[PDB]
Amino acid sequence: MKTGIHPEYVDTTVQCGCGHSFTTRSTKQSGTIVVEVCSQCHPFYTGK
Amino acid sequence: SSSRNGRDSAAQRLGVKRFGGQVVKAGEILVRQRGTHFHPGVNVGRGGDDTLFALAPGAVEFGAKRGRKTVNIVPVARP
Amino acid sequence: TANIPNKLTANVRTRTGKGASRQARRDGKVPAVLYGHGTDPQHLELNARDFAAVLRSHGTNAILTLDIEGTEQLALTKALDVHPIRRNIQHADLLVVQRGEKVTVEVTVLVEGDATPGTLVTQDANTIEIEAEALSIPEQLTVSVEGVEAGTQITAGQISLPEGVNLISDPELLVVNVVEAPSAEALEEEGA
Amino acid sequence: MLIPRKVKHRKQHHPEQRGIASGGTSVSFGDYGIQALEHAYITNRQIESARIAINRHIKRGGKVWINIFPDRPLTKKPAETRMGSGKGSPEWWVANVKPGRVLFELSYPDEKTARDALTRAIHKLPIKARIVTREE
Amino acid sequence: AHKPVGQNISEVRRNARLRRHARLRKKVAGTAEVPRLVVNRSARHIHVQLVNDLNGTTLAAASSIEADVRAIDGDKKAHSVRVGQLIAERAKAAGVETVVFDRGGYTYGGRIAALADAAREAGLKF
RNA sequence: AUGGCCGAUGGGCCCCACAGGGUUACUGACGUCAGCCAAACUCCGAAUGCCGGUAAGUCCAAGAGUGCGGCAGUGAGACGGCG
RNA sequence: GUUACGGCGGUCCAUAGCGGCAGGGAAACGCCCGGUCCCAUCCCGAACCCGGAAGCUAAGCCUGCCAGCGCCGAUGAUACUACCCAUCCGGGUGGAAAAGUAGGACACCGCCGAACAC
Repeated sequence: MKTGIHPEYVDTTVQCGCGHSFTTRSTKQSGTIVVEVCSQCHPFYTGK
Repeated sequence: SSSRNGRDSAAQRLGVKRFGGQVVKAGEILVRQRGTHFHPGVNVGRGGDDTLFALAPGAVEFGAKRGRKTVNIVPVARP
Repeated sequence: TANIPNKLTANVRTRTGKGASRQARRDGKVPAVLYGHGTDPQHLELNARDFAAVLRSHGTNAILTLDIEGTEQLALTKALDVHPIRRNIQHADLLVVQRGEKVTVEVTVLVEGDATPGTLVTQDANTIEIEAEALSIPEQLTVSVEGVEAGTQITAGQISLPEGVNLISDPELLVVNVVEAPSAEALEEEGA
Repeated sequence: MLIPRKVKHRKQHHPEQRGIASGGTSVSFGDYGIQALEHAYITNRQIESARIAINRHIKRGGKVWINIFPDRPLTKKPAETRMGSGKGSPEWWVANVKPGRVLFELSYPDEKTARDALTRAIHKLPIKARIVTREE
Repeated sequence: AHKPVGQNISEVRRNARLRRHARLRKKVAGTAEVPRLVVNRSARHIHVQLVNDLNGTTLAAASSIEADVRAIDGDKKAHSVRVGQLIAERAKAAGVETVVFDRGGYTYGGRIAALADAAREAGLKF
């Protein structure tokens, strides 16, 4: 893992409009990312 | 009506100068070649133009290794 | 198809070489060699006239019973050497075979019948491969083409073979091809 | 008139005429064939004149195979020229033929017409030839 | 019925080591007075030999297999150092003081690195 | 580079759209069966020739080889046999 | 000294290769777990490096059997050829191919080291 050549990897959590929460890492500097539609929210994943 | 050909270079006198079974001093040129048709073996060194020569006195002996022609020198025995 | 071995008298060769073999031919004898599963090369000279007679009647794949200095050995004609111009027999290779042995050899193919009027019959392959017992070898095979029409391919597998005979060559070989007869318009086109 | 579409070298040494043919000494496609007996360069036109001769006699039925292809060029210097000043331009295409070589092969229902037709083709070739059939 | 499709990593690594050990072997050779020191490395041990390529015979050998090296409380590098001393003493008992190092196609560093200098300090002039 | 087998590909045609489908004395690559050719092709590959070692032979001589020196002539060749 | 075991090497380097079938994990050879340390990615602990032994013979590796694709390949004959004989054809003495056939072949040998016997 090269020292400085890489974008800083931020530990973050996913919060969705259905109340579902996910824990991961990402590039988002805020450290917390929101979303309007998720896999649970998305009708296609639910067969709708 | 004329010919556009007719140009040629000198003949370079390549070949195997020292043949198998001959006694050679140090540094004598064994083969004069262009590519590595013959490859160096034991106590045979490669020149700049792939000319082969001898680093140690002895008797020439051609041999093969890994499907490659090689030239070697056997250390003839002192009387 | 069980055939009777043909009897020939053969004598060994005192000197071998292009000097001796040429002289032997000049005497009416054809030099030959005999090797087989017994692993024993023997140099023999057969009489040319009788050898020719055996081959003319019994085909090129003839089963022989040689008499080598009083000893009877069963042999098969493996191959021949025919001079391109003189059409002699310069040399013959003989293979020893025991009765009941499977041998792989090549036999000829003949096309017998009467094709439809608007049909040209072409034989692509002269000989096909066959595995059979040494004495059960067929002298030649037959293919019948009567009333066959249009472009019909008679492949090797379609040939009917005697019992105990196997088709070593793959069936995909196209032994006989039947096509529409060329017209004078077609003849005067190809080759230009 | 058969000529190669392209050839790597256009000016070549004359093909040598020693020996007898080693390959292609036996009829393979047809039932009859013409076998050479002397060395000669069978040129491009002689093949055409002979092949036409076969077709005229057998008329409609049958097929003709030409095992000889004239891909070896031959050159001639321009007329009325002294010697020297390079090699002449290629003129005619020949195919080197040795004794034992089988040139043409003809397939036809009846034998008598087929042998006559091949005989006319022989008279258009410089070599002494003979007609040979397929069997032994 | 399982039919593996691709190269397995173990054989890719094994072949690559052999390929890059030959190109090392172009210049490195051993002799009765300057034997080649061949190194073989595995995930659990390490091995060394003194090879005389004139006739292809081995003069001395050492490895992490011997329980003496196994009983070393240290690390893999500590086992390697113990091996480096062992081959050296066996070398002097055989009458050799100068060798050449065939690193064996492994990158010179870490366990091999500890192996070479441990023998170097013990008296093996190379 | 000859003749077959299979058939992309394209020409062409039925549906007709120029999209999607099959059709043909056609174009017939790729692959494959059979038969071939090459001074500037070689998976192969002689005989002679050449380099060297050794044992002999001729050895009151081939009037031999090698080195140095004095003195030259020659440097317009022809035909025959082989490549 | 023995083994279906590890290495390092050889042979005018495939008769040793390719593929199919069955089989082995004691020490080893391995895959495998992890990225604190030496070290690394033209990005990636994939590779290289290093720390280990939870799991596995499914692979590598090894053993046995297949002439299936490749490889080697005779004797004889022929092509060619040095010399000689011969008025244009040809022949003798010596040398002797390529291709094909019979067949061979699923490698052989050397030095250390292992588990075990002694």
